[PDB]
Amino acid sequence: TSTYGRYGSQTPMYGSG
Amino acid sequence: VSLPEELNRVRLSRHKLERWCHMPFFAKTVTGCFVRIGIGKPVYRVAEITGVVETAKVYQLGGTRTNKGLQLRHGNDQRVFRLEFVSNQEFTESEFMKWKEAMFSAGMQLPTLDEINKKELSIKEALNYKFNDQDIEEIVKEKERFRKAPPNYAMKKTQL
Amino acid sequence: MIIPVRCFTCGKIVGNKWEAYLGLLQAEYTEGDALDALGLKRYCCRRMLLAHVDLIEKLLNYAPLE
Amino acid sequence: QQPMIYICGECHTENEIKSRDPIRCRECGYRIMYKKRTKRLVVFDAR
Ligand SMILES: [Zn+2]
Ligand SMILES: [Zn+2]
Repeated sequence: TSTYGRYGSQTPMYGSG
Repeated sequence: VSLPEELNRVRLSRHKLERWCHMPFFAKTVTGCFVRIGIGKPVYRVAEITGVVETAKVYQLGGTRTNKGLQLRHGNDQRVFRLEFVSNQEFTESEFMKWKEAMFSAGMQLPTLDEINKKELSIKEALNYKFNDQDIEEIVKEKERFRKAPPNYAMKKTQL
Repeated sequence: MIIPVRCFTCGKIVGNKWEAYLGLLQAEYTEGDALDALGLKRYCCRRMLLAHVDLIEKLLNYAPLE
Repeated sequence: QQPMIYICGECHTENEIKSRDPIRCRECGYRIMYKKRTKRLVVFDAR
């Protein structure tokens, strides 16, 4: 249960905002 | 230090930072590791953790929600960041070389292998830290500070 | 607590008629008419609708989360 | 690696409570919490 990443969950960017 | 495999050990992923959103000794246990903060197209830039700051903008990260940023710095360029942009990918060879070049250009002496080896154990010993002191109160207080009250099964208690 | 699936005496399926029974009673049909409208000749099966208490509603009122 | 997970009383949120630790939720702060269903083969005979 350290990091159940399995990739990820769509990481947002800085400049995108 | 010149390998990415040994540098990825202290890489604070996005899943591990969710268990220290309100744990004390944050500035002492986090200041030292590296994160793969996303700039944005798929290029990344590793930066050093100088300290901790609280931003005036509140955002939700999956289940929990915090308003603490991360004062990072990549050689010379520094600015405010957030824990939601950090990615779970490891330091690739290109990003590793880019970080090395940035460090050599800025002049900041690269960390030592023994320093990284003795610092990586900090997260390990902090993960298995027993909550015997009186920190649960502060944790719940900091949580409820931002978590609105009505949600959800405590409506009657709130009304009373 | 919840409408049975069949009649204890006969065995006819009745769980698929509680909603139709409530709808027929709410429209205008009385119980004696809605029963034979659904199709419950034997009196042994009409009790499953005339006497069934619906406590699952009170049970759901105690929602766990949210 | 089973830290023993519990479910809060009123919040219905998951919490990781280890031995020699207080029984409280990560948020709000209650003193009630239930366990989670086992992972065994709960098999029944619709009889
Ligand atoms: Zn019958
Ligand atoms: Zn609690």
